Amino acid sequence: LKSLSLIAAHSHITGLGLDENLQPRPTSEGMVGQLQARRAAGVILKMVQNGTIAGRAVLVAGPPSTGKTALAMGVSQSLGKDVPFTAIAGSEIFSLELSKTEALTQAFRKSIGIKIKEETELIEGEVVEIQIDRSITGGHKQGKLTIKTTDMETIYELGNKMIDGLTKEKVLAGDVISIDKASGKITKLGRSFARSRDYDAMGADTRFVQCPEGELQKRKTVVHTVSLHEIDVINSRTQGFLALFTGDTGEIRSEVRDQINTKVAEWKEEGKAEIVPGVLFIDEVHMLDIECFSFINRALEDEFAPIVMMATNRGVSKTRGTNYKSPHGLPLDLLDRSIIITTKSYNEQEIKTILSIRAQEEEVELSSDALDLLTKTGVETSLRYSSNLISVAQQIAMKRKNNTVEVEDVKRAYLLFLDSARSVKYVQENESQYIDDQGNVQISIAK
Amino acid sequence: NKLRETNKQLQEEFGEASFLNFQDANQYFKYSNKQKLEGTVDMLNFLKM
Amino acid sequence: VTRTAAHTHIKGLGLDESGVAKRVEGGFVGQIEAREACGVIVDLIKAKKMSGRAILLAGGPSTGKTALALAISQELGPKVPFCPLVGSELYSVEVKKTETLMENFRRAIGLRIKETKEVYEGEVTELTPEDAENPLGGYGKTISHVIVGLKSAKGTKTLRLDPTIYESIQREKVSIGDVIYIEANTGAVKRVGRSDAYATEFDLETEEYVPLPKGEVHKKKEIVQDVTLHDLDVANARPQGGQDVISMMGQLLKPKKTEITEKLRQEVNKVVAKYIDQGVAELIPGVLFIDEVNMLDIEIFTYLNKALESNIAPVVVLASNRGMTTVRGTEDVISPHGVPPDLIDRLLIVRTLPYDKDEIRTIIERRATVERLQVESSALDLLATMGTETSLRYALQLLAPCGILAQTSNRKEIVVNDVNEAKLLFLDAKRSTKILETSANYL
Amino acid sequence: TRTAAHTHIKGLGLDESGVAKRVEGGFVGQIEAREACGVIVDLIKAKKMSGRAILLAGGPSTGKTALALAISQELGPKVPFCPLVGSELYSVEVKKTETLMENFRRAIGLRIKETKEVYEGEVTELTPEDAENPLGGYGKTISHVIVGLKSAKGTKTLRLDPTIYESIQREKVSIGDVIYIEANTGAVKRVGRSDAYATEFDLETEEYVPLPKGEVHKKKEIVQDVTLHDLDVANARPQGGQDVISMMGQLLKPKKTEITEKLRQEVNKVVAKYIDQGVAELIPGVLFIDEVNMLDIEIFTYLNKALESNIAPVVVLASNRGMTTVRGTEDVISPHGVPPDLIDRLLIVRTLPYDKDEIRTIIERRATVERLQVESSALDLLATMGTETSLRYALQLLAPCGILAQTSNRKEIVVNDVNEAKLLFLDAKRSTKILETSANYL
Ligand SMILES: Nc1ncnc2c1ncn2[C@@H]1O[C@H](COP(=O)(O)OP(=O)(O)O)[C@@H](O)[C@H]1O
Ligand SMILES: Nc1ncnc2c1ncn2[C@@H]1O[C@H](COP(=O)(O)OP(=O)(O)O)[C@@H](O)[C@H]1O
Ligand SMILES: Nc1ncnc2c1ncn2[C@@H]1O[C@H](COP(=O)(O)OP(=O)(O)O)[C@@H](O)[C@H]1O
Ligand SMILES: [Mg+2]
Ligand SMILES: [Mg+2]
Ligand SMILES: [Mg+2]
Repeated sequence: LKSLSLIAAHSHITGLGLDENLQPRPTSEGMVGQLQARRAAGVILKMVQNGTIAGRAVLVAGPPSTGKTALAMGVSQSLGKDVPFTAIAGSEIFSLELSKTEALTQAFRKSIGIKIKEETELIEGEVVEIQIDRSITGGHKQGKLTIKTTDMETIYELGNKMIDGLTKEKVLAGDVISIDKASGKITKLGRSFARSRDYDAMGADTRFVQCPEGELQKRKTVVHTVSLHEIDVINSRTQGFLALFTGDTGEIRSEVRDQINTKVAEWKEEGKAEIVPGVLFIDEVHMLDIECFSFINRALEDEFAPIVMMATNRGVSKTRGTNYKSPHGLPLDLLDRSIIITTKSYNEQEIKTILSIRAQEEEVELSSDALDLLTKTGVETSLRYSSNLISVAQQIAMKRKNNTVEVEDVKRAYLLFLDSARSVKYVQENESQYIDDQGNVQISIAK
Repeated sequence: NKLRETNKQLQEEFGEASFLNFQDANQYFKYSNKQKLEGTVDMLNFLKM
Repeated sequence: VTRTAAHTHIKGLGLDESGVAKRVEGGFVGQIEAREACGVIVDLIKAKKMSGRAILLAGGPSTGKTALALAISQELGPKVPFCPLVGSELYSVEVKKTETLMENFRRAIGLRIKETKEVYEGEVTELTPEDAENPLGGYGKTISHVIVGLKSAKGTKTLRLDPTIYESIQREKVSIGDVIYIEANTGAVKRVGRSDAYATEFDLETEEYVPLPKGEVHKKKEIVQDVTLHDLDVANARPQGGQDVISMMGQLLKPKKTEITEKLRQEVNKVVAKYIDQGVAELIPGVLFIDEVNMLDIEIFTYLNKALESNIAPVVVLASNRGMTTVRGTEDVISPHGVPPDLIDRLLIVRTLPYDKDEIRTIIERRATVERLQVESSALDLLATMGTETSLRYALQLLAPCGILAQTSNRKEIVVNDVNEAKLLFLDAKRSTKILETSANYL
Repeated sequence: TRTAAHTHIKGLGLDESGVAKRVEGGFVGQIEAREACGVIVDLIKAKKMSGRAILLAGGPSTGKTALALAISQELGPKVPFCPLVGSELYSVEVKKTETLMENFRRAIGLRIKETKEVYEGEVTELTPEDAENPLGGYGKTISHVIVGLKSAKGTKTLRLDPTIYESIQREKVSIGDVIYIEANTGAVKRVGRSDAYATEFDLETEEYVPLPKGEVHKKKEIVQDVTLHDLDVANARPQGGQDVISMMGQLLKPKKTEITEKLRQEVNKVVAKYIDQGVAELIPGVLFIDEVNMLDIEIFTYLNKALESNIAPVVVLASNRGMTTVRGTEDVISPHGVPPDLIDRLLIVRTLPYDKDEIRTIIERRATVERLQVESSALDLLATMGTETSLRYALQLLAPCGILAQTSNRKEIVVNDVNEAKLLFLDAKRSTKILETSANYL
């Protein structure tokens, strides 16, 4: 709900359709079919939740529009928040500023995450008054200041070094400030509400917050969800957060990676920081360069190797970077250390159920015979085409203003918008009309 | 809350003539009501700001 | 006076309320199917419910793809954001094309923001800090908070001013008796100049002597300004600037463009959702238009295959004019319009149509009216003919030389002799290649 | 407690300069191979020969990387070990030659041992020792400074020459605060106030250190190890806080340039100056480069040039290639893709696949590492399918088998469970077959 509600390609699937025994219901959770694929995906998800072993890869095989991306994103949704999920593309990794090996290093680093906890001891209390004998005795006379809270109030002595500290961040009392118990650093939060009427207009500094409630100093632990890659960036540069936001990582050297791994191990054995299993997904990996393949093969054996998800619809074809072909357009070395999942095209029942759920997601009311003819189009055309057809038919219906989408409505929508087959036929029969590949096209109309 | 009590009391007392320019033009105490109403409204919206 | 560059003749699709396109309307003659489909696309975008859809326009050249795109852009209106784009524009040198195309995708959609601020004006007399009569034992009473009684002729108030706003006051080097303008929130300081009272003090002065603007001291104004999403993106990624030395250095650090991470975008999305729950802002969708797509790299096609999957992807309309063409960046991947089938699976194909002689006559006379140039019937017939056999573009290009030849003959109308002389002095592609066939040295 | 198809290797599994045990250190078979490996490890421990290279060749699933990790484990954390791949040599930021040079200098490491006596504890008392100056003067004259120091279960009073006053001025400590003193070089260091003084002030920012453990005077050892590459970077990269060069290091993009050879020769000279004195000592490292086939002819030529250096450590090469065209020249076809010039300059070891009994042992040992047990029937069928399909397909099916057994609540695996495990996932051969049998572009 916190993200955009705009209807994406798959706005109807939320999580995984499996049960506790990993048995998929035929129509559940928003995704239909792929029972074997659903069970395998749930196996992978359960193993990720286990996280006891790593350094494994998984790939899904199927034609376009079969649900590879749908299954991947449903697995990601069922994974839930606070578990680091990284989704990248095989094309964006080709960076003109970053080495592809270095980019893949960050891609692996972002997938794994770490939880770090920290305990704080600070003194919180509204100041009542401050009295320093700076003239009768001068020289840090160790004045007394009274600090109040909604439940308790005490007076605190001020030392010479405390006199110098309070000389900075000057407070005239009537103001809520807090001082760390350990480091003695005082933070000026904001005045009391009684100061709201001192002047009509104040700057951005003055604030009027409530008096702190309870005891004076309190103990609180803070847990942070911080993955490895951002720690690498912040350690690489004096100010690494700006490089994190802007992306100017500067090709972090591997020399600090061993140091950060040792620090992570130290925090793990100390219990300060714990790791969280992560998932990496890459779509359309069939296009990729052989250096990336070799680096993936190398990095898959490292201890810090999250599960890696691949999607590919290519048959036995040539790999980019080499002249020769290979199965799936991918080297057999990757196929050696991988598990492959097969996905198939949906049948007319699955297609009509998908159309119905997509129309429900689009909030587009339909007719039974209209649904039947849309399913006929979807089986003759591709599945992604009938969804767009019904999308356009919704606005054509509201143009007609007669509630549900009509049969003639879908017929006119199909007539107005060409299918891929009709487009290819029109191109072939009018190759003279179009600018051909060779660069020749007939401009004159009269013969 | 503590201000619009007085604001509404003043409006119910002399809100029909103090706010009127003609009555407030020549009246020893009606302008006092007018300016008090203006002042309480000013503090009201300034506190809201 | 009036400048025309192959356009401004069209005022949008101008379809009927039923969606039917009439024969002649808004610089469009005929072409019912494409105009009706474009109106359907307008109905898609105005629905304000769906995202990620896209469509490609196909056909031979000179058929009005640019005309239709400009028509839909015009009918959408300046309030509705639009991002034109050319295929060659994507290929950059600082950052990889993926960042540029995500930047355009964010630039597509916009968001108007409601905001309110406070206005202050008046002349300056006081430059004093807080006296702070009570020492309290911690203060050698003095503060970098100069209390100024804002002397406007209609009101005066003493303000405890921040060190930054007083520093900006010192930047203007104000003295006693000069109008000032300050902000409650930002504290922006601008002075219209010294008052006219001090004008007689100096016989000459670089500082301009100005009267006090009329109005109350404290004034409140509200703005509902519309700002696109990616201006906020770059502002959040890189601070815009400031008058202070620290801000000067900060903007001196990193002014070049780089990638944009999604975490800041999602935080901005969440705070915008909070605003729309508060009603401060309301989102508007966006349209992205790409020119001459056949040249795009296969990597761009693969990335755009997943770009539409994102929920933030707006409607992107596409134009291509190729037949059986291999995809650029590939070797054997050949498909209609040079685009891989995986992309076009989710796309909708719409095809433009050629025109009949009467259509050429109508467009020619519409153009002649556009450049307020009057032509005779015989010259109109000759232009329509030669446009049919040569091209529309050649006739449109030589329309102006015909009028120029008429004018240099002190004639306000184009005659047969005018177009004949223009054809004598200019040659189309066909006779260009005919001449270049019989070339001594590539004449 | 996590692993990635590894950590079952325990060194090389050798004996005291003899023949390695058949199944030792998570190893099966390749007794001659790992005996040659142990010979290599002994050569590395010798730390005498310079610029020696070796390559191991074989097919897939031969365990070359497992052997390389075995060398890394047998070396120990003290000996530096720098893995490398031919893919990362192609660097956008800087040329491949400089990346190779830096990875080369990363393997070698330098160790320094430092000795210094330490006097520490709470300052009980401070007093000067006034005396008479040799030249007559009305002013005072102090000849010594007596400091009373208190540590755990021991206190000490030490005389100090009055030159210690400058150090005490640089430190600003008077009483009740613990200090730090060293015997010969003198000087003072302040660590913090005594912990017993915290109750004096209710609120203060100074953390009060406790009384130091042990006696007042101590003599501890300092051991430090640094790679020569790190020393090169430190001598190259600028450092500062205020000077213009300091934030010229900032507000820009710090890029690694090609380090000048004069800096390298100067740091070698200072390493020599500190190793003959005995402070420093040099231990050679090793650069592990696997999939060297991916490297270009330029890298091979530079390796040929650089293998003769006298700060050249042993380098181990890993590749599964054989008679294959060399990257850079299609006509040149050389064994393992490496040009023969390097091959003559290095040694070569052949690797062979694993037998059915060895695969059975591998499967059972991996199951024990996984802490999941396999019965005889499933073990036998898994060994058979691994022999017929591939090593990795059998190796990686343990996790799905375990999770499927957990779903049925059985701790161990059974015949139908592993049958289902085979059913869900397909190997490379099945993938290829379904590829040719599918006409839907799959
Ligand atoms: N389980 C499912 N339920 C409903 N629709 C699905 C499912 N799987 C795929 N689809 C349809 O497939 C289309 C997206 O195909 P996609 O999976 O992205 O292709 P690819 O497998 O090449 O990534 C969507 O329009 C969606 O409607
Ligand atoms: N049906 C039409 N009605 C009116 N003008 C048209 C039509 N078709 C093309 N044009 C003219 O074509 C010009 C733009 O051509 P353009 O669309 O850029 O060529 P292409 O078809 O190669 O994209 C416009 O100035 C417009 O006047
Ligand atoms: N002697 C051995 N005993 C048990 N397992 C081994 C042995 N040698 C290799 N392996 C296995 O080989 C795997 C490493 O293979 P690797 O070197 O990456 O493949 P390749 O040698 O084909 O490049 C390890 O996971 C390990 O289980
Ligand atoms: Mg997909
Ligand atoms: Mg054109
Ligand atoms: Mg290996």
